Amino acid sequence: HPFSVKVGLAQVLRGGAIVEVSSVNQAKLAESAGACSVIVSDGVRRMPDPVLIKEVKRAVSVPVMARARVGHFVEAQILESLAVDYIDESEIISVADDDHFINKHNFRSPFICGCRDTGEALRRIREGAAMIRIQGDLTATGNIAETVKNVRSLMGEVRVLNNMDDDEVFTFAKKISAPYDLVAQTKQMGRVPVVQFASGGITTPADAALMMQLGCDGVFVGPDPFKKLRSIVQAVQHYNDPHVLAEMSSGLENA
Amino acid sequence: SPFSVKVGLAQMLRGGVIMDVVNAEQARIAEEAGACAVMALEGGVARMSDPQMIKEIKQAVTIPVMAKARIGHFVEAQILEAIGIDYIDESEVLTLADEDHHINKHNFRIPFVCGCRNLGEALRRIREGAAMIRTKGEAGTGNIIEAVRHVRSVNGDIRVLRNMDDDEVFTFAKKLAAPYDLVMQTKQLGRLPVVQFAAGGVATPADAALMMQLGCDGVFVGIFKSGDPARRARAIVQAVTHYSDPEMLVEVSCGLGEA
Amino acid sequence: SPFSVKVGLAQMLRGGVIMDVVNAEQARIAEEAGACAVMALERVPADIRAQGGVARMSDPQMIKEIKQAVTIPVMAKARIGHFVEAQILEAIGIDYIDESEVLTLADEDHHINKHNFRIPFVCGCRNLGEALRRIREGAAMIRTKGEAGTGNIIEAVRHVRSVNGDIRVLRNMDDDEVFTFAKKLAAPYDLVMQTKQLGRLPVVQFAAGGVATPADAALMMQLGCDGVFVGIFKSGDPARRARAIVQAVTHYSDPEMLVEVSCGLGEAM
Amino acid sequence: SPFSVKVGLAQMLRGGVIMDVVNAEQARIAEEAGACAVMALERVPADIRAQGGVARMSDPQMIKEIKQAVTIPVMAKARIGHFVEAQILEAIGIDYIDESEVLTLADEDHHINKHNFRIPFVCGCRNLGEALRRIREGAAMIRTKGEAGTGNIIEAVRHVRSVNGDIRVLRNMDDDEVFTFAKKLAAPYDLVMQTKQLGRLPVVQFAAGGVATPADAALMMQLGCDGVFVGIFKSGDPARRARAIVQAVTHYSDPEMLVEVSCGLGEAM
Amino acid sequence: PFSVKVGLAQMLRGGVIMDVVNAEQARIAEEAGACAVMALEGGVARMSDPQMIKEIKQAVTIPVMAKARIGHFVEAQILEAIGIDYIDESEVLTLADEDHHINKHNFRIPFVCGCRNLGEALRRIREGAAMIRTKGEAGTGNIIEAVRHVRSVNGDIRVLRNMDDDEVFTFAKKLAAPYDLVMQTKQLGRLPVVQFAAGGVATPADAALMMQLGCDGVFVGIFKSGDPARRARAIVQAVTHYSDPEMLVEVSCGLGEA
Repeated sequence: HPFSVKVGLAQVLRGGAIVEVSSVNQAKLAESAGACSVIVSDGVRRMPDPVLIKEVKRAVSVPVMARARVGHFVEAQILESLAVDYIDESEIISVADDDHFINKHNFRSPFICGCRDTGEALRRIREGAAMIRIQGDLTATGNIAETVKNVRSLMGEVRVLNNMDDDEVFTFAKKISAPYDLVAQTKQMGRVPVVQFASGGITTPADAALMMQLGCDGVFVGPDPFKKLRSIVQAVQHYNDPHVLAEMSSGLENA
Repeated sequence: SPFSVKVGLAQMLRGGVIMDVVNAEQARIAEEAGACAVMALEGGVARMSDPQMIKEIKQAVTIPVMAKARIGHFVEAQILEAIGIDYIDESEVLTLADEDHHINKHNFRIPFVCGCRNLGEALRRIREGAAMIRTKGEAGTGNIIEAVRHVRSVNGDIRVLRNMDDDEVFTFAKKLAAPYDLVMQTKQLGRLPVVQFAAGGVATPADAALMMQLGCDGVFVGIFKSGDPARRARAIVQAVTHYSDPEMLVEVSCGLGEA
Repeated sequence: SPFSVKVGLAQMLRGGVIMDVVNAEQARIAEEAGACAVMALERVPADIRAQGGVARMSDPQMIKEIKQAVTIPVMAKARIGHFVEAQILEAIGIDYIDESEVLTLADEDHHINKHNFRIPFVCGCRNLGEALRRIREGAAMIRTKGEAGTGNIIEAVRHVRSVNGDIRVLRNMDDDEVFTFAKKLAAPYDLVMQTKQLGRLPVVQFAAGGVATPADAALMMQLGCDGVFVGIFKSGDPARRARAIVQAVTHYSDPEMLVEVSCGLGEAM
Repeated sequence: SPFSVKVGLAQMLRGGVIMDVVNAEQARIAEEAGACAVMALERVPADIRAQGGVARMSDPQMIKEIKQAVTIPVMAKARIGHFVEAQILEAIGIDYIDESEVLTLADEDHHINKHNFRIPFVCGCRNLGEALRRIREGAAMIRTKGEAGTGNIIEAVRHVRSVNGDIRVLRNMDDDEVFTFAKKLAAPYDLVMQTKQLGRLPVVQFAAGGVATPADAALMMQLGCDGVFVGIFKSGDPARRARAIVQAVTHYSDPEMLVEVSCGLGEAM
Repeated sequence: PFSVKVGLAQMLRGGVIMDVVNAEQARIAEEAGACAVMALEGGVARMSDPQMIKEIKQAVTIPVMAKARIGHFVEAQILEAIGIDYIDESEVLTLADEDHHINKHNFRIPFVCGCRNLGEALRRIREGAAMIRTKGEAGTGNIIEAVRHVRSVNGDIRVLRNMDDDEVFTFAKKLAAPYDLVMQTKQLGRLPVVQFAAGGVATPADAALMMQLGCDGVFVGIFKSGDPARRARAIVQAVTHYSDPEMLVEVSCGLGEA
């Protein structure tokens, strides 16, 4: 399926960190530190200027993502035209449609969408999201609390579903306002049918490793960047190695 | 597919009238008046009827025999299926056995009828396996006002769905809290994916014809509560067959007696 | 238009008293007393209230009988929204159909589409917006209803004054403010302006509800109605009473006559 | 431990139907129909509800008689918290004591300390926390109760699904989250983990409340219970009915058999 | 005469109407390909000084619009006597009559009216509005509310299109709209007048989104940007090629700060 293909594309990002960058300079640093991809961003917050996105794409060889406003299917048409690798329909910038998200099945470019619980995730996937970011705080709070909450909520509901009496799954789907067939699939896989990255408030190597130990596939990250970024990449790569995590965190500078 | 077949079985009831019966006598009077199928049943807790009386009814008439099971009472269903009933009515007019879950109807070979009050609820019942939808108003009042409300509700939303922008159907599915697949499938067909009858309050020929004129594939009647049941039954049956023929509707409603 | 014609057909009722009847005898006593038309139903509103159950269209049989006993127009009630009860009445060959809110509402959200019929409709209302909405749906005749089966005329007076009150307000209203008035009324702008220009309801308007005595009927006429409904047989002597009410409507502006026809009428309801 | 032994003693009841009885005859009809045990009390729950008054432990006399009429285990109800009613039952030599919430609560804040007894206890529950608390107090057997003396099985279904639902949630739960789960349940952490590992209640679990027909009893078994209580004699023919329910529990996964034993059972309650 | 004003408006379909507060801009707007300009100039906001309106009506060759406070029929009389092409009874100006809009039928010139839903649109039209603009937020650069209102109107229109005729009476009541115009709208399958979008349209992508939603054009309040001329042309091109993503990329490419 074309969806299976998109879901297959995002799967190459597993085990990685995605870094938000605002220039060719930041993009280059992020690549050097081993970021699996960069997500381009430039009051109302909108899709970034295509010129900036082009410069970033040329400056690096890792996949390039860019944001579109929720429900702004034209911005998404534009991003797909200039040939980005992924589009993030991102609640971090200003929502353009309060009631409807982008009909992501109409695009060839794979989409990431945010979520705070299992029902949300599945709704985004039914709309055609190939990847999900389980999101905490929207601002740069450097606080991972809400992210942990929403990762545990998603992971926890999946575990409840896994073992659930089959007869009760219909009502369960209703309660979380999710498409039944996707709930059924998630039950079978004992996992959400797409790549799932933690995002929001990730500030330290310990934060990033925590997300991985909670079961995520990777993380998004928003006075020494090169070092900090390398530390987080290493953290995600060796999230089960406390000795490595220790080295990574040593004198990283002010977070 | 097994489900598609069950759906097909229920289509042989279109344009028909289903009548409640409590004895073999009534069942014959019902078949004699031209009922498409009969529904076997007998305050106080209301449960599935005794298989004894069900067997007697299935042995008196040659038309399809249906029977009620309490909502969520999957074992009652199993028992009805094992005695060779043609249809099972997981009906809310019986005493609810399970408050949060309905019977998983797919796990059965016999087709199910479920009730509903709106589109979302109809689609949820269908996703659970229901092969035939009963849009129910008020039970045991003889007042069709609620049935009209629900029929208009379901058919109203179906028409809204037909012409809706495809990018808005996802949100619509959420608002209905219904399975997206079935919502789109309903959008395509431009109608309910299964047979749809009306039930509740139908007390006169005019009531029955009104349901058909609204869009219902048929009606349930709960008759012998009238003055001359045999007469009233035939009138309603004719009403359903000739629902767009006033001259006829006048002819069968004339001197019907106490309704 | 076919609607202009139906509206015309109702003009013949102006100055009339329509009476509810439950059988022939009564229909005959109603015409014998000078009723402009009879309204056939298997239960009077007072009995509907005191009894309960579900009140539906009456059995055609009892309608055909009545329609063969009298020579004046014959009406029949169809539950609100029940367009099939209507179809049946139309087919039976009645003069007017009353989509009546004294019967058991059949559709809570939609009235019968009355245009789809060649036979004229009477609809109940309680205020001007409600009347103009019924008319837009096809109603050719309007009856402002008070309370039904109580013998108390107070609510009928409230509604009559309500409708006629706004009509007078509408007539002298600044043209630029009528749009807003239509919104507030929740009524079609076209009919509002047609009501403004005309200075009255663009259709026949009767009073109904609690009209028990001759004085009651005459009161409705002096308030500006075109006639009254009476739901007479729940009194001491129907004939004398029915005649008195008829006379009251014909002589509504004549107190001496009103005294005459009210004297020793018997026990009212 | 002496608690391990009591728990074992109850294992013999798995696959059984316990029946309420008010005299010998009944106890005999209960065993004659194949009941795994009888529960002696001077009033059935349906009569308790319909009558009122204060329902207490039954008179020993009527308990001794029953215990001498049958060979299957004999149970008796002790008011919640009434540890002296218990002592008396223990002394009388009954098999099990049901600290029953169908009798009149004697202590609103504290259940009987059941460990202080050598005789096994059955306690009622409505959810998982309530069951684990009863068990920690000593209860060797648990019955998830719906509503009593109504013949309606809906609340029993709610509770069964409630307890079994959380048990399944508990089994697959992240180990680090079980502490919080125990708090929310208000249940001892030890028993929660013992329930997690085991994948079920660490004691025998019966259904009770509104079980009227064979289909009802079989339903409880298919939901995952170990047996049912029946509070049979309030029906048409107790014997036939009691036998049918017993058979239903033994053949709960066999619709053909279920149809057989349900046919012409008479009038249910 | 009403059906004539409606026709005069259908000319503007596929166009971009731009706000302007002086001649220079009016030219910078026409030079970018606007299908018409809208003349204007905390604190009460009223009709613009005629002088400045004449300075703009004689500086360009495309239609010239002007705002008149809601209900201020004399501000409109003045705009008409000035000889401009369209009057916009606009809610961005300081409301003048909270209870009544201008009786627009009493004017020769075509009227634009704002709306947020289908009932509101139909009422303005019955008052004699020849053109309707569905307004979101004014002066925020955020199009979220415009999207809401556009989907609201187009949504109910689609609902109305396929609705059972018997149920339309009640639908008109709920909308608080004239039945005649409702049935009309049901027959046409769209607004019986030209329908533009306005409010928070800042970028080319925004403008194209409105067209894809099903609008006949857009208003822009472009000048709040770092390079007007470039931005204006891009938005104009966006509306004209609102289906060409490859084109939309070019016109959005390096357009400066929005």
